[PDB]
Amino acid sequence: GFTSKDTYLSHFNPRDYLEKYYKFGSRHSAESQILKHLLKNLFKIFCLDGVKGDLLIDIGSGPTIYQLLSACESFKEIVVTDYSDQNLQELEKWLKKEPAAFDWSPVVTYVCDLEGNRVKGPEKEEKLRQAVKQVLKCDVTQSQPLGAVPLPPADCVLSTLCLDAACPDLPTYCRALRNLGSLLKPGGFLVIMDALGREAVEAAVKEAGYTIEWFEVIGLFSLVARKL
Amino acid sequence: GFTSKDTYLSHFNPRDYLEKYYKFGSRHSAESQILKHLLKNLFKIFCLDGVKGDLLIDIGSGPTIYQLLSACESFKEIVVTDYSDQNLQELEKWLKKEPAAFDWSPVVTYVCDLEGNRVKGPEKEEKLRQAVKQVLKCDVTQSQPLGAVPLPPADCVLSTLCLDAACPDLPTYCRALRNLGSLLKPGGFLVIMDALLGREAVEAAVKEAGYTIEWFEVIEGLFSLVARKL
Amino acid sequence: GFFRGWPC
Amino acid sequence: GFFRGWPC
Amino acid sequence: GFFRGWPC
Repeated sequence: GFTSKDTYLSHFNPRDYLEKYYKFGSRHSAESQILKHLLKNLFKIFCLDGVKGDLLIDIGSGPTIYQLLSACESFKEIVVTDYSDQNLQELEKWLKKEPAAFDWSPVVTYVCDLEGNRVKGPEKEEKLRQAVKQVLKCDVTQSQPLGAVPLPPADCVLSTLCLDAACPDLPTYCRALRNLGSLLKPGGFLVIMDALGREAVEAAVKEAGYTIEWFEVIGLFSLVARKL
Repeated sequence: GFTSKDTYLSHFNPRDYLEKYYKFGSRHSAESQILKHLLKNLFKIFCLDGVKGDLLIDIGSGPTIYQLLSACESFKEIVVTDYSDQNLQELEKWLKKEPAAFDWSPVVTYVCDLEGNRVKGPEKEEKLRQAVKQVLKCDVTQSQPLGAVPLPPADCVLSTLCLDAACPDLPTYCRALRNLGSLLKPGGFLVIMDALLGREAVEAAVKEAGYTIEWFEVIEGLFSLVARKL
Repeated sequence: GFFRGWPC
Repeated sequence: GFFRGWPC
Repeated sequence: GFFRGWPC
């Protein structure tokens, strides 16, 4: 079903080391730029376009909170989810503000900048932590991706860079999109940001039971759709 | 008697992902300050303090070449070594200007500017590439650490951040240094840059291993030293 | 499993 | 370059 | 194995 060979059962290798400590200049500019663009986009989508409401569920959060920073200004509660328990544990270190946690400061600062500096870093981290109520295992191959955990239907489901992490074939992707629908209220928003064939993604989202409102290249794409 | 559990047998973990892709900073970050200083000291040593010769051996090169950039100014031949073949593959791949090689151009260029900004990156990379003729296994646990390869005796042994990567005990470190002595002419230089085994132990170990310290500087701390084999 | 996401 | 990142 | 250096 999936083509990516990069998992937490891979062994660390010399290129991983090099990329942690010696990756500078053009390769790393590109990453900062790609990430700045996503952040702007989520700012657009959540703070400017009025994608808002009571409950947002992030599907495939990874060990990452950058994708929630603007969302927490528009959603009273956020639920973070991922299949991998190791990812969940990394997120938890940060939510419970443990000192072994990863330092998100310069990403937090950059989002406060995008929001007209209404707020300083720590206040922002506090708003996010207060907004995240649950950290849950999710399995999108199942009709109920959250298992025996019952949530009211969400106003929005967000999913970031999952196609790029796993390289699923199309049907696998289409069926996961459908299974996610089960978490979403009718008319609720689906917001996807991922790596890009444009029409293949489009057809998968339609077939999964959604109407596309907006699609944009920023090949990194961004897409807002609505649950039928 | 090693303490470090960071190896190529370790699994990639989520924190590894974070560090590769979601770390950002400025030239004033701690991490960047350390690398700034390493590069400054290697420049000072091989370009300003007189450490030069025909042949230098880098012991524990990992997959890395930044530690040789100033060194190729002062040495005709460089030999790069590491225990792990996987590190060796990164080095070979760069030395052969293969397109899968890591891109060091930003560090190369920085080093050019530090040296009395003259040279542009491509010439520096060429000179280093001309300088290295051999990429080899090393095991400093053995009295003949390059094994059966015959090498003329060398004018300098270099080793950077091997304590930091392995966390050996004092006796293991000692033995390693004494075995490196075998590769070096009488009076040849040993150059070490590493992290803190504290100051007195590092000195004691270098003395006992059979070397006289001429320079030792400290800045959790990053040290740098130059010594000669007796 | 993947760095983010399915079983892997 | 020697840092991340205005790039070096 | 170590990132640079001994058997690990």
